[PDB]
Amino acid sequence: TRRVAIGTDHPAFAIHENLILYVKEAGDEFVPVYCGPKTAESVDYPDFASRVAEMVARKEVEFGVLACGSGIGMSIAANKVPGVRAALCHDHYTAAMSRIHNDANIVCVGERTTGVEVIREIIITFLQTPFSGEERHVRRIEKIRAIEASH
Amino acid sequence: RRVAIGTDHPAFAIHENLILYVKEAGDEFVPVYCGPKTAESVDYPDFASRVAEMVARKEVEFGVLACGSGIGMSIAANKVPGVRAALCHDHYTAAMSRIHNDANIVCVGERTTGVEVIREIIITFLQTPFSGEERHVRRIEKIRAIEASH
Amino acid sequence: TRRVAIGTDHPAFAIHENLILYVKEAGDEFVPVYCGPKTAESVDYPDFASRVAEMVARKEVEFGVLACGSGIGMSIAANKVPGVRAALCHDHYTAAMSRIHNDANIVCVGERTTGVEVIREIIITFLQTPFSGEERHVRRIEKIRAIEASH
Amino acid sequence: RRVAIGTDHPAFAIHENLILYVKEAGDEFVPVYCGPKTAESVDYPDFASRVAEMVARKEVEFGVLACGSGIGMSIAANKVPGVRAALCHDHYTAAMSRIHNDANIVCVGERTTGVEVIREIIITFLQTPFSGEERHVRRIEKIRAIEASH
Repeated sequence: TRRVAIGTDHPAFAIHENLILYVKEAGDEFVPVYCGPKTAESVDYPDFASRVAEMVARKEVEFGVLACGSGIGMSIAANKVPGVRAALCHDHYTAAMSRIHNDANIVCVGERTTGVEVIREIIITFLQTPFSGEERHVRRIEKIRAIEASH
Repeated sequence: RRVAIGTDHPAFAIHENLILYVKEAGDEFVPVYCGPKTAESVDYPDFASRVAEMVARKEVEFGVLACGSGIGMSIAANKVPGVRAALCHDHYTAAMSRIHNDANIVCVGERTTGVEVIREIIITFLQTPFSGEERHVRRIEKIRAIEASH
Repeated sequence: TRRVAIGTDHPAFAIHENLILYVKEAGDEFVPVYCGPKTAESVDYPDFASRVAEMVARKEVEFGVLACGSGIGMSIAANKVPGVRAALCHDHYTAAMSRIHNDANIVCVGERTTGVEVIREIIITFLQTPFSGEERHVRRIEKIRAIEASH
Repeated sequence: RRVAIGTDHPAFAIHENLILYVKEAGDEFVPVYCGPKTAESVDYPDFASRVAEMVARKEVEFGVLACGSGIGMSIAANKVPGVRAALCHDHYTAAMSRIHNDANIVCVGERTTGVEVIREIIITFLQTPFSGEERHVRRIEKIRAIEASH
């Protein structure tokens, strides 16, 4: 099976149950591992982005799902972890392309920007869409790794 | 207020659009074009890296990056310490990336988002100031600490 | 002041309070007139679209706000009423342009597609943005009226 | 399965794109182009009306309409009895317009939505069938009753 770590900030916690469900809906082979806040209390998105991102980078899980108001902060923070390719997605097309082109391992969504049924579609599309494997994409992904190494 | 612009090959089609949209944001905004000179095939991480390093070094205040979806641009740019690159798809995301995240690079998808919405995104990104709020400052500092820890 | 009638279907009823608030946020001159379901009970979107659309067409109110899952059914149903120009909006740009170009009098939104903070921005933008008045737009709007008259 | 296509002048730029995207949906899908023959200025309601009447008459099964935002297209087309025109901005809206509303016309914004998302919208619209569900049938009939009452 394929483990999928999930994290949110405080307001996106409203939909953490949704996110668990949508991971499961992508197929029986996907196992949600919830790592978000246990409560509605105030938190800082970078702490939860880091947590999920580290799990992905250390390969404890295959994929990450991160949600906050816009998804923007989650995508910035998560990408700061070497080995992470986190994609802010807003529709089916970006969800699919992040996998096909970028072999993205983390999907980020905005709970105050994107309606829940579109978030559902984003998560399912992201999990089900395979990486293309094509020459140019592999080269570009390796160049991103090169950038990490240079810092 | 200098603004470095980069694209890949497909998005090169709108590089003159992006230069124009930066100027439309105000007389003080100065575009510095760093993308491909031709329509020939290039790799997005190279141009992401060029723009991102300029922002990180403090050579320009802002960056603008375009490719098909904007996704690879935002991933590659964020690998540079000091960069906070925001993939925006509308006015709301453009504004909030500045207000919440003090984003210094805006990424757009030329194949996903129409040019008139791209225009709105770039103008909003440049014109909208960072809120300076306590919580945002703290969280931005936490991102910097994630960079440092790696 | 400027009266703004509001209608939803059953699931979008979850945010009817939001919609009332956002109308008020556009300015003190905008008065929300709630005409949606009073309860979470099952309803048919055309009945509520019609209700708000008729109010706009008879000029009892200046503007309408309609919400359902996607906003699509509301825009179809509302446009069936002569005198109504109902715009399905998904962002700030479409909200502004519907006013500038089409002098739209009803804004439709999808509660399951568009996040609430973007719905907020759509409603404020739609109410605050004036119709341009330009020659070509007036001609085109009159042509839409011509289409109504021919049926 | 015939599909009538109309645009205004700016969206005329992608009229060959739309023809191609209709064909990509399947061999059975036949585009019938009814938009402007040149880039010269026209009024969107005229082309909306042409396509919409064809759908209403049962001359074609589906219509595709493009302009800057798609908004005027969806308003004008819906003025024709029997038309259910859906302004779509993504895969989800394209699919749901068919599943819930049995939409017969798809409207897109050439200045708001990128061409690759437009491609996805048109293919999804044509390939996705109406659910036939009881509630949807009833609500669609209620729309027809609103037409009749006017």
